[PDB]
Amino acid sequence: QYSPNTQQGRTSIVHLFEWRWVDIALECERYLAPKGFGGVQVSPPNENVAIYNPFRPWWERYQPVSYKLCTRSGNEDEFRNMVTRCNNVGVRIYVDAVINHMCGNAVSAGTSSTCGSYFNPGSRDFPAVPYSGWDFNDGKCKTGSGDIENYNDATQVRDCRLTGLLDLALEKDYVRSKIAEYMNHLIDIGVAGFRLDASKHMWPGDIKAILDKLHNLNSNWFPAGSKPFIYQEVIDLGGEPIKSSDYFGNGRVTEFKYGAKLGTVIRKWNGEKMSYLKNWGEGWGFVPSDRALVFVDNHDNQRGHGAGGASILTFWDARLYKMAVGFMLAHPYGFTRVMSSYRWPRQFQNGNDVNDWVGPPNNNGVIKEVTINPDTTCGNDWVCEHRWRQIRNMVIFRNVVDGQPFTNWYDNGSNQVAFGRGNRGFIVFNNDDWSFSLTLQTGLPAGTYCDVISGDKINGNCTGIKIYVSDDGKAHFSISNSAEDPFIAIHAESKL
Ligand SMILES: C[C@H]1O[C@H](O[C@H]2[C@H](O)[C@@H](O)[C@@H](O)O[C@@H]2CO)[C@H](O)[C@@H](O)[C@@H]1N[C@H]1C=C(CO)[C@@H](O[C@H]2O[C@H](CO)[C@@H](O[C@H]3O[C@H](CO)[C@@H](O)[C@H](O)[C@H]3O)[C@H](O)[C@H]2O)[C@H](O)[C@H]1O
Ligand SMILES: *[C@@H]1O[C@H](CO)[C@@H](O)[C@H](O)[C@H]1NC(C)=O
Ligand SMILES: [Ca+2]
Ligand SMILES: [Cl-]
Repeated sequence: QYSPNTQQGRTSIVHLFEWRWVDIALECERYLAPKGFGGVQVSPPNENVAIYNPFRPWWERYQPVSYKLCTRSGNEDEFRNMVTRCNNVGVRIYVDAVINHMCGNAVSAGTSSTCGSYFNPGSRDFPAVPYSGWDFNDGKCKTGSGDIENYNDATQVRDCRLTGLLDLALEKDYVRSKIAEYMNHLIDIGVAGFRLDASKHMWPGDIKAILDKLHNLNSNWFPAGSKPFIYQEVIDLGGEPIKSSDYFGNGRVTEFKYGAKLGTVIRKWNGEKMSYLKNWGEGWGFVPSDRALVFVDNHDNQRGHGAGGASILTFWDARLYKMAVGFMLAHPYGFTRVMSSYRWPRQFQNGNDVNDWVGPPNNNGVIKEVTINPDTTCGNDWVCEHRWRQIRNMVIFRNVVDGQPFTNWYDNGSNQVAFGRGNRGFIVFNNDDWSFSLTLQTGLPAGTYCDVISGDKINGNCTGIKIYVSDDGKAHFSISNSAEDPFIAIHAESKL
């Protein structure tokens, strides 16, 4: 469960948040595959409640009605077409599996779902699965509200309702089997792994029982004996009885301390400095690298949901965000996930965004197609951070230096740092309020290298900054604090 099952040489996955299947399918062929991306995390592919108040929020997708592959992203035929086309070009698909619960207990009964399936939350009736009252934790939860009231009680966190979401009785073989039937359908279609949504709200033993029922990956694309890649969403910032370590036996875990701390350092809050990043990783109290799924921001915290707070860096903070993402994919710690978002009318009032619910770009509820501009950026309000030169090039940087040790660290005691990855890559950062101009040891072979942040290597030439490395591995770096991107990165493949 710990291996990504990505094609050899590809080291990152991208979250194409709310993208339609047909859009992901062609993105796999026209961009992801040739640019060296390892895989894609897709939004929940199962039928969900259609919420009209507020109008079709992104979060309606986290309220299951059935396990039919029928959503605003497309139907089953379109899903399978996507998985097939992506796998054919070496790009894997990872499903966001919402298995801890069904929809909100307060949702009106009827057929207000993405595929017309009937459901009755009040009576716990979900005939499309089918689930009944005997399949929920109503009689198991011990809180007065029936919802999770205190995270200091590990039992209610698992047996009660997360914000009113009907909690599935995961100890029952029937329920474990229905979830496995769903996941096995996806595995046989060709999916490579899953993001286990709300894993903190499930007992590690129940998750394990479910995973024991899973099929080995489809033998038409994967080697025999391949296991689905499993990463569990467990928000562990340290002050609770539940630890992410409790889930290591099932697969990898999301390390939310990563983006939270990276944001604080980059923003220079509480007197933190980039120079402190010398021992970044386990030294900061993070989970072991081989059990970590890292990222700067996710679909939740980029908009005030989940955990991380105001420190979280997002596309809205473009300049600093690129540096954060840059540092992340240059550093050897964990398996990296890049975020790809859509723009929404963010409206702050008293410090909170009142439009944090806004769903993906749409026309009367129908998700807009992802259009590509001549400069390779996206239209229709899709941000496409994965297409930004600075991010895309760093995704490649990670592929190029994979396996190389962390070496040749430099710091000025403040916010100007640098380090290399073996003899295959080097990166320099300037986050201070003054210019950086110094000759550093890179560990790279002598020659002329193209800075992949300010430009690209094209037709035997660089379109941006050029770095000259001497026989002894030294090279001069000059970064003004006024630069568009205050960081430079060079690697074995950007060499002239
Ligand atoms: C959001 C975060 O809360 C905890 O995270 C806790 C954390 O564990 C704790 O330590 C501390 O930091 O507070 C955090 C926030 O409560 C969990 O532990 C963590 O697993 C979870 N994150 C995952 C799962 C949920 C549920 O499927 C999804 O919710 C997402 O979908 C839900 C269903 O539509 C949304 O509720 C929505 O529907 C409910 C129906 O009853 C309404 O009551 C609610 O007001 C409405 O917002 C929710 O706002 C949204 O974020 C989310 O997108 C996904 O990423
Ligand atoms: C490389 O760039 C220079 C200009 O900087 C140009 O003279 C040369 O023709 C370019 N080389 C190729 C192969 O295009
Ligand atoms: Ca639960
Ligand atoms: Cl996540």
